Amino acid sequence: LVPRGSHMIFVKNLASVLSQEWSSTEKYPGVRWKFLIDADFDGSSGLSLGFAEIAPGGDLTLHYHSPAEIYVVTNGKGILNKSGKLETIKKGDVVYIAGNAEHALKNNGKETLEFYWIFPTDRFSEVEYFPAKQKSG
Amino acid sequence: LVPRGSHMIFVKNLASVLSQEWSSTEKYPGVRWKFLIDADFDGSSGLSLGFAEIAPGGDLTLHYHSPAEIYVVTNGKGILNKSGKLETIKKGDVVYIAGNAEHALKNNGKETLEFYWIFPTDRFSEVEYFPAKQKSG
Ligand SMILES: [Fe+3]
Ligand SMILES: [Fe+3]
Repeated sequence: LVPRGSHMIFVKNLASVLSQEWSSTEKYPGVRWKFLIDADFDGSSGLSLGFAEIAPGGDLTLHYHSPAEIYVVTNGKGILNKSGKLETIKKGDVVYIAGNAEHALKNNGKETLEFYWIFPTDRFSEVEYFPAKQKSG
Repeated sequence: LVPRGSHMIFVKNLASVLSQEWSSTEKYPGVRWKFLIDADFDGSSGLSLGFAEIAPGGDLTLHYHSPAEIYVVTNGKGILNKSGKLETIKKGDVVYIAGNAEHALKNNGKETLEFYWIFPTDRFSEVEYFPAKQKSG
């Protein structure tokens, strides 16, 4: 009645999701993403994954969210802000972001910064995401 | 006293783990792996990730495990066995494996099949893994 087990094995790639529009927000010019493994699209559970592109100059500013997260960097170079301490990331790297850790990603290179993100959640839309500032002045 | 939050953000790559020996087993010639994000090495939690290589001809035979899993295919081509139904996978694909789904991976190509795996567990060593057969005859 409901797919489970091997009935719910599937393969995705960007071509698979050609007819899903890129997601983006006015506040983050130069950042766009698509959802590849997500319960709002697939019915999967336990892990969710998307693919993101940060154009040159793009900036995903300091924030945090309760679940742990992984980035898998597949192209380009970026600057990871580990709550003040900067580290370069590049193709071939993976990144672990502990739960509730303040972090940000900036592309100061000339190529697009491309990466997957993964959460231990059924869907992205369950993630509670907050700006790091938590004050007005 | 214990790192948490942004203190437990880190970046890994294969060079980072150069001094970790490749893992392999006599029963699976042509399969080897390393652990990149794992509580037995890093203290991370919530998600764990490794990198695996399946040489030409290598075969990760039919099995299952209770947590859901993702593969991120970074090079080569393989055959994913979805409990009897075969599907090709290749560079640029992601794979969702539902919890307890019987699955296997074979490299019938000429290049190494290279991929990350991810579980929603603190460590690989917590995963209960079983051969699919569950009978002797
Ligand atoms: Fe994040
Ligand atoms: Fe698996």
